[PDB]
Amino acid sequence: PQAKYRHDYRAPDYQITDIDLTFDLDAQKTVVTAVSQAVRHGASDAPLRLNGEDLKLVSVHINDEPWTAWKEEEGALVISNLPERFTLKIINEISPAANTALEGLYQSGDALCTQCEAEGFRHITYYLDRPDVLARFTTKIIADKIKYPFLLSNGNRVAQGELENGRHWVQWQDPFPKPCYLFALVAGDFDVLRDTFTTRSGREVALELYVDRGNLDRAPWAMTSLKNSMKWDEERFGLEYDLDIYMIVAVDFFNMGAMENKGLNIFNSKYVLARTDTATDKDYLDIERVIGHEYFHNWTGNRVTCRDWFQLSLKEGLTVFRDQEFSSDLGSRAVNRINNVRTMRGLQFAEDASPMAHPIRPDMVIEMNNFYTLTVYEKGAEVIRMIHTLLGEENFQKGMQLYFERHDGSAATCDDFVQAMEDASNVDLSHFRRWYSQSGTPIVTVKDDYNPETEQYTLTISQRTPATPDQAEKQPLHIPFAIELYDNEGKVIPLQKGGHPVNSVLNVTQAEQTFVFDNVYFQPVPALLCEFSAPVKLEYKWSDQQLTFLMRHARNDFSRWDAAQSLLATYIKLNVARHQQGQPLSLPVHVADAFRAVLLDEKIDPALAAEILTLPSVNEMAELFDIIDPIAIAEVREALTRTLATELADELLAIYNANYQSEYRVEHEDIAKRTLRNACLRFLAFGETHLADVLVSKQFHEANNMTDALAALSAAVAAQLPCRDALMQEYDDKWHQNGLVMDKWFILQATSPAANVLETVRGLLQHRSFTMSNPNRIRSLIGAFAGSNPAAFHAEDGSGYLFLVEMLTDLNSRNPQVASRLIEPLIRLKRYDAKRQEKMRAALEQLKGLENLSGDLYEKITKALA
Ligand SMILES: CC(C)C[C@H](N)C(=O)O
Ligand code: NA
Ligand code: NA
Ligand code: NA
Ligand code: NA
Ligand code: NA
Ligand code: NA
Ligand code: NA
Ligand code: NA
Ligand code: NA
Ligand code: NA
Ligand code: NA
Ligand SMILES: [Zn+2]
Repeated sequence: PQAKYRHDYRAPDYQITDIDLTFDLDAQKTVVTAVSQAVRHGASDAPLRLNGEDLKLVSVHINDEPWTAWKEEEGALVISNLPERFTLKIINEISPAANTALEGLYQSGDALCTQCEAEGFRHITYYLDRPDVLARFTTKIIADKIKYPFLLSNGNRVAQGELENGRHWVQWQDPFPKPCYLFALVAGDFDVLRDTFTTRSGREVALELYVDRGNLDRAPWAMTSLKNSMKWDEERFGLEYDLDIYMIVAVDFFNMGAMENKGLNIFNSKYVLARTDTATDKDYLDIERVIGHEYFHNWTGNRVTCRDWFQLSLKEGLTVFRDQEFSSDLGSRAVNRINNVRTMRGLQFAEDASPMAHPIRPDMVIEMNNFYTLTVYEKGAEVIRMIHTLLGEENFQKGMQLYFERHDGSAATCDDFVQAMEDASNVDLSHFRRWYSQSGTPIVTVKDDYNPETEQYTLTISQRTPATPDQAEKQPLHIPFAIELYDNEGKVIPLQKGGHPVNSVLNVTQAEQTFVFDNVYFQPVPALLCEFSAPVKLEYKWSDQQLTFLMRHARNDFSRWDAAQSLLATYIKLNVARHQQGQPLSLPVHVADAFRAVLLDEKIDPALAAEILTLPSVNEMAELFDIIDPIAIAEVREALTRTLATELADELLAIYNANYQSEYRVEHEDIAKRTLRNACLRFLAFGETHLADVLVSKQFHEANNMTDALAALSAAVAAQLPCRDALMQEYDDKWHQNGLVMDKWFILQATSPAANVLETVRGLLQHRSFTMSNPNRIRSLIGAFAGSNPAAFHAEDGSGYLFLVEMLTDLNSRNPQVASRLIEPLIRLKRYDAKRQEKMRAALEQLKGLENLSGDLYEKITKALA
């Protein structure tokens, strides 16, 4: 399979302006009739090249003439000798029931639904399946009325009828031209929650959430979140919904999270269905963010779309930024920022050091479904947030306004967005653009000097990005480097130079530069890279007491968290080295005292406290190291938890009890208390066994909501408490019928520290709630094992690698997109020791030799083995 390259982009030889689709729907055999109005832009001798995958072509007509001048080739229908303007008619057949890959038109339980992004429409009919071809769609759906009483596509209903033999039909029209990735069709029998939103200017919008029969009890929060998203986009961005109906359909079988199809979003049910006994606080907040995300795409993605798939971050980075801002404005901004930082440093940094490393605007792609990445999404959003930091809110919004004014109704590029920001604000972003074309994480090194004679403080800041496997050449970036300087009482020292204020966002644009500050009356403690102002590794030689000082005094909640992370990082590293030498955990008394102070500080927001008291994950720990020892990291994490549980026992219990709440509410103050209480519970679980067992068992049994029940269950598993097996069985007996709820349980099994975890996981492949046919189940059992239990995955006998090989051998054929997500832990082999590396390479070579290796896997495997 051949790579495609960004620099090869060329405007299409033909456009399609309007397409009329008819589907004669049936799960075994669906007949598609597609009538397109086309226009030639290129040379008169250029053929029309249509994409198509696994279609059975029935006929081809041009202006109602059966056509002879065409050929099928691999992935294509090539049509020659055309007029300049014509009507193309294609008839073809497809088979939804055979579609295990869940790309194109497929079955989800008894429903039929589509997934077209990135290149799935070509699995439905022969088309210009490229996002710079925007057309007006009309869609007629004909189906069995009993089996498919709801027939939905984008837009509004324009026609409806009933036929003989139990069939009926509905035709839809969407007035906005769209690329075909935004096409959707759904057919099935649903319960429908109906509501309304009235936009600021008075447009009335019918809101319709479609869920499987019997799930209406789990729909209101998603509907509430949709209305919250619509109000927020109006208040913050000045954007209103542009159509008359907003449909969301929740489907159980879905490879990703959710999809912004215009007026007809299709969601993984995981990001729709919640009630207090089935869903945790984190599930509620994920629903809210994903509902918001897809909604936000209506402007950033749909009204302005992507010229080509290399521009994916134009919509994904921007829309992630918007979802984060939405979450942050409605909820705790500090907690949102902390968690987005944890993702960046712990999961995205690892990708940017991997064989799959790419810039946020990639240059080369084999399979575009492989580039729906942490880099494109999360690092993309950090790049947008850097623009926001450089411009300020008002200028950023002027940029958004200029972007839409220029590009509304068109497919645009990352560069067009940057230019809009630059033009609206008059901030020069020429150098800044390199963030789009350069991969890897910059390392920023800071040294300081305080001169008491002149009362000047000097920061010497250097940057470099290490070469990555994709790019041998790197240059300095325009790094917005936010600082704050604290005096000995914890007060901010005004930044100034030569008698004028200096902006606290430093423009670090060179390999090395110095910044000098005047009137610095006390040696400062710096807060550096404030609110993670650029997506960089910071190297500054902090003393422990500078960090604990920041934990007590820093003005932004984020900086207090971050200082705690820097303090812990030193001792994590220490103790991994010690583990390798067979020595037990060592931690200074003063480090423990810093965490005790957080627990007893009444002035700290409990949301902030909870996050300081949540240890970095094993993924975040791994990025502290050049070579990862995943067993040492897992055992050090557990030992640190046990040490703090012992040293802080009485305080932990006291805070645990003080944050008890009898009423459950999905409200941010309540969520914050509960997060703190359950952070305390995690340590208490790892304390003296009898007390731990009683506390955990009681919380599980008395919980009035899934957040509390799961936090108890998860603690019983992590600490291997006596009550564990009984609680796990109780959960299974109560919830086995509910796949979303069982996913939590599969995660706990897959991430268990028990010595026989792999044997248990393999056994769970036959569990009543597990199926290889369902991406959520795969993720929750297999994916959690490979990706979230790196200790067991990287077991020295190589058993974790062999297990993943077997699963991937199945999934390569069944569902290559899911396969490719699951292979990611194996392609990190160069971060591990020689003996692991050998075993991981042997596993990759086995997969490389699969019959019918998917392009999705081929791309990753060949990068990994290079
Ligand atoms: C591949 C698609 C399901 C991704 C979707 N456009 C998103 O917003 O994440
Ligand atoms: Na198939
Ligand atoms: Na067009
Ligand atoms: Na009707
Ligand atoms: Na298109
Ligand atoms: Na907020
Ligand atoms: Na492809
Ligand atoms: Na410029
Ligand atoms: Na110094
Ligand atoms: Na220093
Ligand atoms: Na350091
Ligand atoms: Na099963
Ligand atoms: Zn998106």
